[PDB]
Amino acid sequence: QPAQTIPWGIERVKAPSVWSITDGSVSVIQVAVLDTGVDYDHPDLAANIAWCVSTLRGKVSTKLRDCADQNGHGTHVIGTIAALNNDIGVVGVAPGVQIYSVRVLDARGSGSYSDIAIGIEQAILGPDGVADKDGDGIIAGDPDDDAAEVISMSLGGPADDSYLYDMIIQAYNAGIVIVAASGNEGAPSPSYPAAYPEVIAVGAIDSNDNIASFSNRQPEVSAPGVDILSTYPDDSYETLMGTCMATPHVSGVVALIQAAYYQKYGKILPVGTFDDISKNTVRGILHITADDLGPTGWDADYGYGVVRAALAVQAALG
Amino acid sequence: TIRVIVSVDKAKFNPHEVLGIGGHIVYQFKLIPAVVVDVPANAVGKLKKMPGVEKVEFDHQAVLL
Ligand SMILES: [Ca+2]
Ligand SMILES: [Ca+2]
Ligand SMILES: [Ca+2]
Ligand SMILES: [Ca+2]
Ligand SMILES: [Ca+2]
Ligand SMILES: [Ca+2]
Ligand SMILES: [Ca+2]
Ligand SMILES: [Zn+2]
Ligand SMILES: [Zn+2]
Ligand SMILES: [Zn+2]
Repeated sequence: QPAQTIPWGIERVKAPSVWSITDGSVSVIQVAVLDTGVDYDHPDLAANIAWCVSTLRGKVSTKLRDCADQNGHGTHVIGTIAALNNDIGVVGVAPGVQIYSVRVLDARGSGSYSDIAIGIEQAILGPDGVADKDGDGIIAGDPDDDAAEVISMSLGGPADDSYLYDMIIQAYNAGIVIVAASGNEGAPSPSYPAAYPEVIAVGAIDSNDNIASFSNRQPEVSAPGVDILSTYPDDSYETLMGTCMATPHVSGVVALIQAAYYQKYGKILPVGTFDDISKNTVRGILHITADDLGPTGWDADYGYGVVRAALAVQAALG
Repeated sequence: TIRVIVSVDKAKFNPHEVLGIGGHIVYQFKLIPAVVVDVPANAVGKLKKMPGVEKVEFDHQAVLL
């Protein structure tokens, strides 16, 4: 195992200075990552993996051979969110946050809509199989439920108006922040599910704050997505680029906001809207504390700008 | 068999009737009124026709971004 380094993107989103307040290890907070699975025993991830599940072929399974990452994409994304702050490897945006690895994609990154919908449902139900155990209508942010507070989606496709979108809406309504990559084609707009108003579309910047040429335009926010070092199978590390590497930086930032807010107030913030410019919702706080790059205000390259955990948390707690 | 996702009116749909047309239930969603079913491609008409069945979606491929 290599000595720990802090990847540049972790510093760019202003995560490390938040860790004296919270590293995300507030017990009610989980981040569900719907992706290719996880290297569940990776030494720089294992302690943060709260649930390792697969919904492949419509069967909910925690068997290790079903849930283990065969691609590497899920492992890398999970690492950016939650690699442990210790003596090895890398360190996540929220290096103390619990992770649900929900494998919805096979070795080749292929899956079916039904398995993705079941994966979203699993993130809401949590390991107990029940969305709202005490029936109070509080799901995300309820310490007596086990629902995830953030869902990080590594999918791209055309518009859906079916049971799948219905499931995304249920997650939003449960108070869960949903995050997805704008896409990697340099196209004029975000792919789905990033394009839904319930979901934060994330674009990619390089280390000089240039928008990446591959980053699909009109995102909601942007984040480090070029030359991103993170965990990779087997107990290893890899450097990748993509709006999909930008996405976990934002998920990690959301986890820090909700962990710090809950730690202070015993509740979480409402998710909010793409339009939001108040301090009263997660997305509001993300938008107003983002580094406004490019033309003043929201623009087609950067969205609201580059997310910043230090400023976001300060806003949330003040 | 093909895999489909059925939107249902829970007040009228009878899931036990699925077996008769040669299908089986794969997963019943807890949070939306839908069920994934495997059904021979040719009972799809019979399925669409069953009481409480509102919509029949084919399963579609998702791809990693
Ligand atoms: Ca939770
Ligand atoms: Ca580490
Ligand atoms: Ca639950
Ligand atoms: Ca509850
Ligand atoms: Ca409760
Ligand atoms: Ca391993
Ligand atoms: Ca701007
Ligand atoms: Zn079957
Ligand atoms: Zn369809
Ligand atoms: Zn990707």
